[PDB]
Amino acid sequence: SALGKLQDVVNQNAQALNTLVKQLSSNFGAISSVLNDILSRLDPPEAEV
Amino acid sequence: DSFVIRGDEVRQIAPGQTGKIADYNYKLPDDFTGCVIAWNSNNLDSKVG
Repeated sequence: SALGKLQDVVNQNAQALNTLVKQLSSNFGAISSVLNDILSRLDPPEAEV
Repeated sequence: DSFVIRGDEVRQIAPGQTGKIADYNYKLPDDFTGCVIAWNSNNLDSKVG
């Protein structure tokens, strides 16, 4: 617990990157989080929306 | 563009929808700008038989 500042900086950056990667896998109100399945299941207007 | 169609298939003509008429005869574009105008022509365009 002496190198807390550098470890905290590294942990914050890693947490930000991991949060970004997890947030990539969010629906945001869409049918699915993957675009290929959305294209396969839906017609072009609804899939585009 | 003039095309004489069955009054039962105006629905396919509308942009983004598909159908027999729409996929094989006349297709509209997705970002189409214009007017889909129709008027029943029984007196002249239809003839007996």
